[PDB]
Amino acid sequence: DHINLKVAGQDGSVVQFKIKRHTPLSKLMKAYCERQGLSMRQIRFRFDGQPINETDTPAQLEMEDEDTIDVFQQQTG
Amino acid sequence: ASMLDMDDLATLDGQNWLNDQVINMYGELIMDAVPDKVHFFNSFFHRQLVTKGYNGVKRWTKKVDLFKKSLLLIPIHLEVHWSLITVTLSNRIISFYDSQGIHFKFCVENIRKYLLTEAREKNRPEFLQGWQTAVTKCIPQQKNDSDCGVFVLQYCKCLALEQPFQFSQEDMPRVRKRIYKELCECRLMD
Repeated sequence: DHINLKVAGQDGSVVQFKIKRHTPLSKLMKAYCERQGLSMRQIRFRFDGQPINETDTPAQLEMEDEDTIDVFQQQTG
Repeated sequence: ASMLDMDDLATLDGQNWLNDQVINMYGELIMDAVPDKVHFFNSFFHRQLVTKGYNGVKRWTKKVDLFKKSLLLIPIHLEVHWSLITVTLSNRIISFYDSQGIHFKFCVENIRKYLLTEAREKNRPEFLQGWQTAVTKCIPQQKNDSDCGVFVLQYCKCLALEQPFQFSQEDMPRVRKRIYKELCECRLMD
C-alpha cells in the first residue's frame, strides 16, 4: 500500500517519496526538511493550496499516486 | 480553521510585519464566518498562478464553485508588501486595494485571465465576459511603514461582513490586538 509523492519547491526542485497512504505526513515533511537544509518554521507544505498538518495522511487528504505537494516560503510585508 | 504557533502570532505584536500565517489564517476565519458568500484565496495563490499559470492553481478550487460566491478576496504579496485584490461577482468588478497608494493594475489582468479560464472549465457561460477594473476609490491609507498587512485584513473583514471602512491609522494598534484575539479563539469577535 505505498504511494509516490512529489515535493516541489519555489526553486523549481522536485523530490520523490514513497509513503503509505495512511502514515501521517509528518515523516515526509521532516524528511524533506533534513534533506534540503530547510528550517520547518520558514516553509509551508501545501497540497492543492490547502495546508498539511503533521497528523494528516495522504488518505484523508485524498491524494493519489504521483500527486504533488508544494513547499512555499515565509512572506512578510 | 486552526491555531497558529506563538511566533506567527507575534508578527501582530507592536509594529511587527504580518507574515503569511497571520494573513492566511484570518482569511480562513473570515470565510469560516460567511462561507456561502466569500471565498478567500491564500497568499500563495498569486505567485503560483503567475509562475505556473492556470495549471498550477487549477486544483485549488477543487471544492469551490467560485461563481456562486459574492466576494473573492485575494491577498497580493509584493516583495516587502501586502495588498489586496477583490472580485465582486454580481457586477464582475475586480478591485485593487492598497494602504500606501501603490497601483499594480498589471496583476489584476492575471486575475481576469484566471476568472475567464475558471469559468470555461466550470461550464459557466454567464462569466465568459464582462469583467471590469474598479474605478479607484478613497480608502484609509497608512501613515507608518508597517501596517499594510493589518490594513489588508481589516479591508477583508469590512468587505466580508459588508461594513464600511470606518477606521483609520489610529485604530491599527487596537486592530492588531483584535486580530490577535480572534486568531487565538478561531472566531471573528465582532
